[PDB]
Amino acid sequence: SPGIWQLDCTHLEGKVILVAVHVASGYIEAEVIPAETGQETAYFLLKLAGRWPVKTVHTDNGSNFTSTTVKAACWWAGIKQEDGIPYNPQSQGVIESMNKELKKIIGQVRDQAEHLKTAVQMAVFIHNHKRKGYSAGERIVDIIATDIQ
Amino acid sequence: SPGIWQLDCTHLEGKVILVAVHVASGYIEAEVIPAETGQETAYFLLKLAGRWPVKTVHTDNGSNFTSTTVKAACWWAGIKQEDGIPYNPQSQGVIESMNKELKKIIGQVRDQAEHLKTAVQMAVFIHNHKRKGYSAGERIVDIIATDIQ
Ligand SMILES: NCCCCCC(=O)N[C@H]1Cc2ccccc2[C@H]1Cc1ccc2c(c1C(=O)O)OC[C@@H](CCC(=O)O)O2
Ligand SMILES: NCCCCCC(=O)N[C@H]1Cc2ccccc2[C@H]1Cc1ccc2c(c1C(=O)O)OC[C@@H](CCC(=O)O)O2
Repeated sequence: SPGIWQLDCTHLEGKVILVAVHVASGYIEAEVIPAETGQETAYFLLKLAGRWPVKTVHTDNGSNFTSTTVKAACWWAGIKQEDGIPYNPQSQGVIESMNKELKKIIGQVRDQAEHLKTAVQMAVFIHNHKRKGYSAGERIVDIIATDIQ
Repeated sequence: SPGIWQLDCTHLEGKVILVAVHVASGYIEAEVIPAETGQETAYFLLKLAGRWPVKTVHTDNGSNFTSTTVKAACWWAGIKQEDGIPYNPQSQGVIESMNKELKKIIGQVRDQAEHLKTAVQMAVFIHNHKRKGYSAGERIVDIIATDIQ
């Protein structure tokens, strides 16, 4: 499970925020895109997998699961593409809660940034640094280090 | 040491590739930008620091060192902005060598991607995964995990 990530797409201000959540730690990366297309999702996953050891991705929907561009990116980067069906129903509620939390943080910083993309990265920062007693950034690094060793 | 990163800006195909190198591991993140401005550099550093524990940045030039936008980003994210002066003369050559390596990798994948930004992210992937023996991705996770404990 050190290699398992979940895709999550949420909306704000008429734009799309694409999130990848590292399931075991809660650590995230995110970007604003105009629209969630296979092309956008493929490029985002390429970025993600060059930065962390992404073994499995639970895709956020069936259009991205089906996407030949998304499949090509996953093949390229050595990612196993899986569906994101919450056979465990606590998974959907946990995502919903992170979307609400992220949008809350975005509102708290929104004033400090001219552009939504900036506020979203501020939100990624605050989320990954938040101590809950460790932070998500601390958990992911410890999970993967344990796994390497 | 686990917190120190170096900025590096190189050029290809009439575009700019902005790189952040984690000094102790050689691990990188990179983006293509039309032009290196304070605004682009600020946004890049914000993203970086939300994803890894960035304590110190050796800026790549004096325009970014001076940039009020870059200083505002560094203040926001808790980054100490330093000059990138190679008091150790082996800095210039190690950076020059990675720029050469990255451009070589970009050439090897260039045909698999319609867009330069895609080839650059493929290059980040290959660079961070390359076993040299450990990879850069493995070293950075071990360095920071050791530091947390
Ligand atoms: N020269 C022949 C190319 C044949 C392409 C056919 C094909 O499936 N290639 C894949 C191989 C491959 C390998 C890894 C990742 C992606 C890809 C795919 C390519 C691709 C996907 C998304 C992109 C791309 C490009 C690109 O093509 O660079 O570009 C910018 C980026 C911006 C986000 C946005 O703007 O949506 O999204
Ligand atoms: N009402 C708020 C006024 C704030 C302006 C004054 C000011 O210094 N703010 C900083 C506070 C702060 C805090 C953290 C990071 C950046 C910033 C700065 C803002 C900023 C910088 C670069 C950007 C931005 C914006 C933005 O303003 O969002 O936008 C998108 C991004 C795209 C890359 C490109 O396109 O170059 O680059």
